[PDB]
Amino acid sequence: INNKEGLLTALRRIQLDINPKTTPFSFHQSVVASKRTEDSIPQIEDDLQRELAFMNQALEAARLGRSLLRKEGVPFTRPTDYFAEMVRTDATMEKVKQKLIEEATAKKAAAE
Amino acid sequence: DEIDPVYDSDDTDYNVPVNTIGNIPLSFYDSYPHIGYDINGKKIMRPATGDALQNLLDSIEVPEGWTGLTDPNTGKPLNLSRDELELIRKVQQGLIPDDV
Amino acid sequence: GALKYLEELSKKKQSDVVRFLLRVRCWEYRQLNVIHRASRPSRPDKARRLGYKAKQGYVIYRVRVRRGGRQLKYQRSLRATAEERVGRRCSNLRVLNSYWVNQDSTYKYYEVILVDPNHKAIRRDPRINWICNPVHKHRECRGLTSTGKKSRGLNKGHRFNKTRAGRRKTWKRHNTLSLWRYR
Amino acid sequence: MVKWPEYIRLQRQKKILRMRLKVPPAIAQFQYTLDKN
Amino acid sequence: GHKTTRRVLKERPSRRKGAQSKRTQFVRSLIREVAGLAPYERRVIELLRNGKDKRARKFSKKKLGTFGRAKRKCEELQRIIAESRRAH
Amino acid sequence: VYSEKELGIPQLNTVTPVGVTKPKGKKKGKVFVDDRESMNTILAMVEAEKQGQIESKIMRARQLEEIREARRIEAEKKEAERKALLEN
Amino acid sequence: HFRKHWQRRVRCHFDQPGKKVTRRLARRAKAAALAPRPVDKLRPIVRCPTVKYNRRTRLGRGFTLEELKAAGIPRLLAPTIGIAVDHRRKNLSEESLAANVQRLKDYKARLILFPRK
Amino acid sequence: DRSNIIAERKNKQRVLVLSSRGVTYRHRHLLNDLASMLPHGRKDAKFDTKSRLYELCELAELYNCNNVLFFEARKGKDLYMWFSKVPNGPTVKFYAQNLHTMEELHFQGNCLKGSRPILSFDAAFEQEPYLKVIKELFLHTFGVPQGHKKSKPFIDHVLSFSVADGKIWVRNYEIREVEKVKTDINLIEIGPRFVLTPIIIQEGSFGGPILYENKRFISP
RNA sequence: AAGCUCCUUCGACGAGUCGAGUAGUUUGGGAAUGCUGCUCAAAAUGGGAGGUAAAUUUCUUCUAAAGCUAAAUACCGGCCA
RNA sequence: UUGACCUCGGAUCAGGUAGGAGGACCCGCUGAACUUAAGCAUAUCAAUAAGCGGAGGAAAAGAAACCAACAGGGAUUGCCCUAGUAACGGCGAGUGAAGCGGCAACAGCUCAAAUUUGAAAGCUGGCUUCGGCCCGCGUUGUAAUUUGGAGAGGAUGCUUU
Repeated sequence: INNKEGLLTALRRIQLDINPKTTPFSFHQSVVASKRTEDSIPQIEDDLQRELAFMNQALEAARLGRSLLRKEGVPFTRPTDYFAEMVRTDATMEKVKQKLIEEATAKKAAAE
Repeated sequence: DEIDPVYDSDDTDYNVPVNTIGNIPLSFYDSYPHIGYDINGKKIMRPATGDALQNLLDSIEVPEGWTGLTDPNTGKPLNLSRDELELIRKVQQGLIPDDV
Repeated sequence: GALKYLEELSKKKQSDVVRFLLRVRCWEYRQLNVIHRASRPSRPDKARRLGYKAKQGYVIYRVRVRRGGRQLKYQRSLRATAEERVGRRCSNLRVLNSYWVNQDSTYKYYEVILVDPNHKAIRRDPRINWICNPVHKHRECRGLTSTGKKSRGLNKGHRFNKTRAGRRKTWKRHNTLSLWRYR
Repeated sequence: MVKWPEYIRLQRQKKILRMRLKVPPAIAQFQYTLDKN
Repeated sequence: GHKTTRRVLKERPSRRKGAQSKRTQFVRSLIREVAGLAPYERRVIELLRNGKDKRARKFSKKKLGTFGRAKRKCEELQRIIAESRRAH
Repeated sequence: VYSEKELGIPQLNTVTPVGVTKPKGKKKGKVFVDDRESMNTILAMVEAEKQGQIESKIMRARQLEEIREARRIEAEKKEAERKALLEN
Repeated sequence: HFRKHWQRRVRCHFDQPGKKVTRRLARRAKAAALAPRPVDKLRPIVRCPTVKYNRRTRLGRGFTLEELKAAGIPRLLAPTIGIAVDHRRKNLSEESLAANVQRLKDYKARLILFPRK
Repeated sequence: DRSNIIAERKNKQRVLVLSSRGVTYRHRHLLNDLASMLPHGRKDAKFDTKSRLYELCELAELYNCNNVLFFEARKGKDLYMWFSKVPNGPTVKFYAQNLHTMEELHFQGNCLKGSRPILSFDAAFEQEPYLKVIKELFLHTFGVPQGHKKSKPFIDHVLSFSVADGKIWVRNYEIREVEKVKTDINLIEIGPRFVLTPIIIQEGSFGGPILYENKRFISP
């Protein structure tokens, strides 16, 4: 069952006003896409084309948001002089590095 | 009734630091005059520079609130208040944990 | 029905009347011997529930055991260490069961029920004459008390697969190469 | 000076502790028994 | 699956194998009044008279361990405060 | 065992930020600075590196603050040069 | 899977005919003591549990207390006349009850009962 | 003012993340990963399954949260994600699938903890009704409001939401800027790789009558 | 002394235990697979374990923290054959 | 001054008991390393060997806080397959069960929570012609009745020693 009127009356009870003329982009930071991204993915089992489609959808969201955020004037670029908490700890960021060192040194030893 | 999403008096995140600094080690912002950034993005600087005679007197006789810890908010070392020191003593002794 | 009231009071053991009693008894038990004897159980409802009777041949002993680790942990429980120390002291008696009586920051206090297999009141009574048999020698040393049955995983279910008949017997069964005649 | 036996001291120190420590009302009502008459 | 005619069963005498007798409620209520309160229960009592129901409920969560036990203990202690002023 | 510079290892976003990463080889630039008073502090820094860390906490903090003051002076000259370039 | 010491935990079965004749002499000695009596006890017809074995019945452990009552066999006399009792099992259906009651009446018809002393 | 939102007009939003009673280490890591991206939320665990779904409403009222993100595990193998607005708002059931969290070393991306996201939604999120009320819930839950005093200032990650067959695919990427040749952007993937198939939508807070049903769901 | 039958009468069921957090050990088994230590510490139409997207935790199945008990099983030792 | 009751001790008092041996099999505690991966550390070896404690002719386990999702089964144990399956893993080496089903053998019970209260009805001693006398234990509870797929109490009428 899809009580399409019922979703509408429930939705307007929740809704906060998101209008670009009235509320700035700093409030919501949400972007809808022009394409529906189902046309971008022909086959779901195709892994590389699927991740490229999700990359490309957030690609335009990152570009469209950056233009709207620079105009409004809040900072966007993290300074080189700034350090804070990270979603992954420094220890997790280390063994990410030697995952690529042993992958790089394997292909150089394979060539050597 | 709609829930009013305010922070209660007993909540863990009732008071937050201004410095937007978590469990990051304070070895950073040592070679940098500033210490941390605030919510709006502007910069937070070290308050002042301690005197050599004051530091020598602090090394000979440490204060009551001295802990040897660098404050995540200011470049000066963090010192416990009188009420905080009394709270630690009442917790350790346990004779009166709560007043009245 | 005085013991139903004692059962509810023993459940509530951090409350004011009982914590007072547990404080003053722990001071007394500390200055007595480690493996001293009790003329009457300190918890008569727990002794009754565990099999103690006011009969000749039943004695109660109180043990203090040191608490803490052995980050290696001693797999023997503190009750199992308590039960082993009574049996090495009262070597003529059989350890029936044990129960908790007191606690401290350095020690735990247990009360152990012992049955004399050589008294005549015990051999005459068919509810306790089973402990007279020579299979039940030193039950606390073989993990045959309620503490030992707990630590050996002697329950039933998918949750206790490795230890429901003995892990060493099950490991012997699962590692045995069975070869038949007409293979 | 002289040394008392251990159980003599323990039962005497149980006197002082009972009269010094302040007792919850469940046990404190046992300190009030009846009169001779 | 298969269609079999169902039978009614005699009532299990192991149903509700706790203690729902009227006598065991007398023992539990009498012991609580004699015994008093734990130190942690005294803090929940003090918050409930002061009106800090949310702080008392959160304190019961940290002490007992599960939310349903926090509901149970705060309900029993609130009924103790209710019966205290009834005698008063 | 090979040198990390020879390996084409991507830059990771640790607690130390990546900033804006420059492409390798294609228009990689660098900076330019000589100074008079800040390079005097680089003299003060290098004997402190050569003679090792100071056991005295007061003198070690004093010599670090001098390098911090040199960086603050060098930065203030950089915004002064940026203001002069904006004027021109 | 020869990773452990398989040589010290290998069991051979040269006593398989020896255990067989020992097993037959145990059944022989059981009917020596219980001479007119049978060597086993009555077990009910029970339906195997899972959907793989729904359509096959087998011998269970003992009869329901309701199954003894419908067949007219008393519960404290049933173990003495060679009928196994199981208080854990329930009927839950009339087909399980009717099949086992009919089994108990068939046992009742074939039974020779002897008078005490 | 105890909202801890220094802003012009306030988005007073709190969420409460819960794992029920049978969550695996994979489910617990995803709950720890999501709660590291919401500074306006607090964590809870060991919720009794034998309790009632509207006692989740009592739980969040006690902790002063107007949204709940509930992790319900079946058999210790199947994850069900609940989104709701606690007093009266609608509720959505999901079935989580294909979980990948930050501890896997092949992700190679990182973002400032508590920093404000760029929520990326789909066109099909915008047109279709049942996904459109879902987009309202993710905007409230994954919002990280404006002046929140535990929110990092610099904005460096994009949360991606997309549909492929009938399922919502959630991806998280790191904003990275480089210089051009003679600043253009590129995203590097960070974490919570998981798939959400919409199961059923409730009008009530955790009860109420039933508005959307998915007649394509093949249960595990 | 005992078995039942009936009923305008009753029916007591195990706590420093369970459980929450943590450290160790162990397991095919971080619904913690079990066990131990440590901190906190329960309930009474209760509690434990399962099933189920099926619309709210609906239903199924048992009753932990007391105890005994032959046979089928093992056996390079003991009395023999 | 006398006499309890409670607790703690002495006695070359009476009556008993434990140590040690054995340890093939059994129950616990504690606990390696060599080896393998053509190097090696996770792992494996191995919850093994060595070390300690404790029984019997067997030991142990055992009458569900069980398995199940069925038309349900029904204490424990062992064999056959389940099955090299599920599950876990430098996913390499590897590790590795269980329910069901077919058999072997089958057996069930004792307490605590009750007021015998119109009668401690129970039990250890040691003195005896032995037939029955005292002493003590015990009401802070020894017998009888009862142990939750129950049970008690009245009534009821048959059936049992």
